[PDB]
Amino acid sequence: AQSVPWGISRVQAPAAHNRGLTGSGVKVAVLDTGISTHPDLNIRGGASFVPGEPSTQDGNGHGTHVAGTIAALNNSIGVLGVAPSAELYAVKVLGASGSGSVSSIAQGLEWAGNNGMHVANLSLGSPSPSATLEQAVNSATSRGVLVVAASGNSGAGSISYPARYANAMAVGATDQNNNRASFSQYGAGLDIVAPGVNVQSTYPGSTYASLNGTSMATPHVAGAAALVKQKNPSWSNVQIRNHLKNTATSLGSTNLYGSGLVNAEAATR
Ligand SMILES: [Ca+2]
Ligand code: NA
Repeated sequence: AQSVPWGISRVQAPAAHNRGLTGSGVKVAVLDTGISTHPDLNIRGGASFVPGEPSTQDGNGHGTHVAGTIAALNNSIGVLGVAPSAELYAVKVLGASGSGSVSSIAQGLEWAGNNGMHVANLSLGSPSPSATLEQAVNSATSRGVLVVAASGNSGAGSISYPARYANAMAVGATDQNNNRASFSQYGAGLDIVAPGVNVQSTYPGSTYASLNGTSMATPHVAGAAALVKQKNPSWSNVQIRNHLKNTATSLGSTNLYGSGLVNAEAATR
């Protein structure tokens, strides 16, 4: 039996699927700890930029979980992604510890741009500015990638990097009451929010796990971007980003929420 995680329903992804919008033909790079093969995922390709970690398999779990929020297959098992037909690419930029380097993240962004990705999901952050990260985000954006990044889990009123940079779409986390999760970073640069508390998704070992974080919110938005791109194949990164914001459900102050809760149904009307 397939379960629909609450956040997938909350972003109204099933309604989009009922329109026939699934993310088919849309290339989504997951810049993370890898993606492990799983009965509820299809992985089309990828690359590793972690020294000494040559494979794209996930030695952590984080990247596999993020990937399932984007694209868990629509079937009789497991969970269900926002964009269950998206073409997933495992871009390993974080090691098994859950951390990476600017170098590695930047290389993954460069790979996404050079491989024609439509969306790059960055469920990751660094506390300090990094001109190398800024330039890699700008380069990927120039090449046509929509970069979507987590705001961070410190609870502070400023957001992590690279989310803080203008060309990364910054995603914070909400809870089941549609309030900002306590940990969700906010402030200048926040674009949008999505479910990030008690998010069930795929995990290595052909299993499932529930996690909290802005890392879990981010892939809901990446998946919604894929639905919009399937409907509107001519649209740029910027057009997609703006449409997601314009069709979000306002939750209050933009300082706390950006444009509010992403809404895949509204975004694909
Ligand atoms: Ca499934
Ligand atoms: Na940003």
